[PDB]
Amino acid sequence: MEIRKKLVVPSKYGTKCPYTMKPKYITVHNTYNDAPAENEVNYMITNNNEVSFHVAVDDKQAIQGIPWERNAWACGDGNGPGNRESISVAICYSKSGGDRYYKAENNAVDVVRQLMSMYNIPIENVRTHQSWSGKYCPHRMLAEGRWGAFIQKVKSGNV
Amino acid sequence: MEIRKKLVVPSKYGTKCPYTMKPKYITVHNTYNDAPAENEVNYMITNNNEVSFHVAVDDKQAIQGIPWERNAWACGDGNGPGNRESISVAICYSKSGGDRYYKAENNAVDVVRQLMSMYNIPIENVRTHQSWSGKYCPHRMLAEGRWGAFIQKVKSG
Amino acid sequence: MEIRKKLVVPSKYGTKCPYTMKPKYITVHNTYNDAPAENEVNYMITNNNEVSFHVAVDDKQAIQGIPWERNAWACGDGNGPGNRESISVAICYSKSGGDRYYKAENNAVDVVRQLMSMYNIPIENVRTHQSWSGKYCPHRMLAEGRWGAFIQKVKSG
Ligand SMILES: [Zn+2]
Ligand SMILES: [Zn+2]
Ligand SMILES: [Zn+2]
Repeated sequence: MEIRKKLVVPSKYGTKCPYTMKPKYITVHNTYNDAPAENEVNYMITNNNEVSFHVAVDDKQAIQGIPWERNAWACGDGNGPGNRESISVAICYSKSGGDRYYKAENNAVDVVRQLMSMYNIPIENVRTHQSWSGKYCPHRMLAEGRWGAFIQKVKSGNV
Repeated sequence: MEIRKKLVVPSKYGTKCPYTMKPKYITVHNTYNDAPAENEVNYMITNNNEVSFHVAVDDKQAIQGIPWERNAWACGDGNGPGNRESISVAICYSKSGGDRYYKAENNAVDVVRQLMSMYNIPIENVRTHQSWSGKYCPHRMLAEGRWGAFIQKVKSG
Repeated sequence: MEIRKKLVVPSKYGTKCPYTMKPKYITVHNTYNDAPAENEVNYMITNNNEVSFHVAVDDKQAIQGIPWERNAWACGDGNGPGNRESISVAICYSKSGGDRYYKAENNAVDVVRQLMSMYNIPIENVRTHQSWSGKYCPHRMLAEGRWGAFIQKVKSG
């Protein structure tokens, strides 16, 4: 699917994405919220907190807020490989789940595949936020045990 | 056992428990300190740190510092299910362990069971702090491998 | 091998080692850099950052910057057992890796064993940074699953 652009202004780089990056991993997240990707992104590029992610994906679209080759602060691991080498994808509507979320998860499969192809990132380098810092994210994918299936679709699904 | 109330004042909600909450999980901690519940709570409800927990439990009593239906900042998972959907129970005297701590842990079984019954929280929703953010808490229960037995006690009594 | 004592001046202890410590655990890290043990330590002692580790090791030498019997902030567990009860050992060249790092790791096994027999720290008390805070460290070791073999080398020699 087409990944919509809505990057943060270069003037906030020092706050949202100060460092350049050579993508080597893709980190999947759940927002633990029920807001659309546009809202999630818009908020992330407007507030002045050192919190960010590359792309938000909901049941309808994918919107990019941080240049792919600049780091984001979403893996909570300081300057570890999480925040300094991975591209973060945030799946919307996970708080309450429902068709909206499962639809957004399917779109996220698309996004991860494009990113893997785009930066030549292998399937084994597709990770959960939890693998980097220990935080329970993506909470819904973890609690429902959907990670394994998500991975196989990205890996060999014809979607 | 009775859970005494020594709640934070309303004016400090924005810092200690800014959000209403619908209990879905119970998170167990170890304070890594050798102070009684009254001290742990008195300190937590008075200082101005955005750090808090619902109830402290020692070898003698159980004291609640935050309303059960308001979040607490004890899971370090920011705005995740840990800090927004679980009630935090802290077991005292874990720092040195001993009888005082074991008695406190057993009392915690009862407190946890009371919370489960009160908000119909299944046994599978009784979690450790570590499961939410990775911190080594409850340190003593994890170190001495007492979590399994804990769950069983809570399951029966 | 021999560990130098490029220890930070006692005047900076208040930030690198402001707490007396009784060594009970050993935490192994991965610098996530391509700099030698000399520069790592020499750096960690210059800046007045609230970050520090006890000893760094590379394919060449092993250097100590923080007194063994004093705490060091490197496990990111606030004031928990990780930071207040363990000796942090940082292995260099984890970023790029290669012969340097691998040789640096074999050396680290020597440093660990020395610390153990010196402070009677049992093999089960040799942990990763990850076990304390959930952080992915030592990254390369974990990525390559070299930990299980590491603990075995510490046992033997
Ligand atoms: Zn996340
Ligand atoms: Zn805890
Ligand atoms: Zn580390």
